[PDB]
Amino acid sequence: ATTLKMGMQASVGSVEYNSAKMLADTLEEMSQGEIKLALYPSAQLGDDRAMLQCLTLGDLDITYAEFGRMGLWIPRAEAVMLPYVAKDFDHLRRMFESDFGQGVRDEMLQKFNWRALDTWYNGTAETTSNRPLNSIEDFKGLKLRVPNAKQNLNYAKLSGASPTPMSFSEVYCALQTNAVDGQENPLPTIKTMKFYEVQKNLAMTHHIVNDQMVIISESTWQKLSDTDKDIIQKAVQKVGDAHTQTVKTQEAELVSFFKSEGINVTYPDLEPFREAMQPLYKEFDSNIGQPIVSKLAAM
Repeated sequence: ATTLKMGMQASVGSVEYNSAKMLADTLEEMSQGEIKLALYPSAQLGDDRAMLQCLTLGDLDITYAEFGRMGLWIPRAEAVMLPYVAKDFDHLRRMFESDFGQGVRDEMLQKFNWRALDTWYNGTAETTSNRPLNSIEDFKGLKLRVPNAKQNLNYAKLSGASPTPMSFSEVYCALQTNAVDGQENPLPTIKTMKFYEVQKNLAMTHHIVNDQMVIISESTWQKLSDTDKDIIQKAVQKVGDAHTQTVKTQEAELVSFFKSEGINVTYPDLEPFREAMQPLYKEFDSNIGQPIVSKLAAM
């Protein structure tokens, strides 16, 4: 038999974990038990940077990474996680599949032994607050908690809010006492962190569209037979379709859940937000020296 090892930061019960278990079941079935998958959840083998390194060394076979997460290693890949560049997951897939994406993936493979097999939708970030955000104009004066992450601050700063750095474990409290007026994160995190208990409004700002790439060790890849390569590729794409639909379904259920909790859900016009990001887009392209963001946004 062939037993592959898959590591992930996501804990048990998450969509990312449930899809990996589905992947495990699909590989076993399609190969009649010749290919097995062992799962190491909850970052038990280290964080994403550590697990990606083990793939480079061939000590771990598969892990998750966001397309934009490649920016730590390949600066231009950060373009895809700049706020408002990707309108939705389909748009993000075109970026992944484009010549730009193909260029990024070739570099991932050549330098780091990372073979990106697929991209799976993993949610879109939204904005909660203690007062309704009906338009961009309402961000003025908003004490907005963002993580210590470049692109989240830029969303906050260029939106007209007042970015208010703060460690993630303190946020529930800061929201309760209005020390901070709001925060931004994907819908599953808002539920998991119980942020809906201390925020009366949710704005569907759709400011960051997330994915998860499924990455295989090239050392592992090159030892597999041609047929086993085909089984893995087809299993990953099949599970990916299911994962994307699950996340989409879960997103609709979560807004309905929060609304059923009394949350006021707003849908501000997003074009003024996209326009407001052009300073960031121009700085990124000027600093990097190529018109990447403009091409991606129209792709």
